[PDB]
Amino acid sequence: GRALRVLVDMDGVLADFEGGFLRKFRARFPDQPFIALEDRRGFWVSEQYGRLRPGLSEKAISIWESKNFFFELEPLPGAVEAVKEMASLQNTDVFICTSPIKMFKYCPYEKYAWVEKYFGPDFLEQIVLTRDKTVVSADLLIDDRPDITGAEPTPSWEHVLFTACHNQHLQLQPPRRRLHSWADDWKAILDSKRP
Ligand SMILES: O=c1ccn([C@@H]2CCC[C@H]2OCP(=O)(O)O)c(=O)[nH]1
Ligand SMILES: [Mg+2]
Repeated sequence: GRALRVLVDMDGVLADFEGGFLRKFRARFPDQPFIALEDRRGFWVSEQYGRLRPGLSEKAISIWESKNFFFELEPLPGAVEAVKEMASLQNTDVFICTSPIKMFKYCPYEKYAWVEKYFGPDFLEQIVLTRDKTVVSADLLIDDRPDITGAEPTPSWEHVLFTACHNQHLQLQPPRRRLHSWADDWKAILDSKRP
């Protein structure tokens, strides 16, 4: 029968972008104020830093534009083990669906390298790098960004919101749902979309 197709985001879902950012920001800019993860609000880190002090948006951006930022992100707890299990399930196809930053010198390369490191060379064929996730067809999209838009007004996937510091207080419109962490019951979410 037909395979269930699941798209899994990278930053904020597999890879700890928020924690990696804060640690490197504090190391490079010890002089400057920062935003603790419990105080993060709004998807874009740079926009919140940009309200906090003039110049700080540009300093924030410079952290993720730096060589080795993406490569050195730690996996979120349980993320690698869950996605490996998910990809092994019968009648289930898993793709990693992630976006590059605007400055493209390191980020695409390092994202491939990161997937090779944690999932192996054979998983590289499961990567989709795109700024528009709405044009990728699937049953499910697991992603930390609350509002996902693009060229396709009616995407085929159901978006399941993955909890992150910046979204944890958001009330969503029914019938939208969440995956709270990789410890939460992702298999039930997948099962709800099967034939
Ligand atoms: O504040 C930020 C800035 C950038 N990012 C992601 C890192 C790579 C590109 C950007 O992708 C956001 P996506 O299109 O929602 O996957 C974030 O996840 N948060
Ligand atoms: Mg994300």
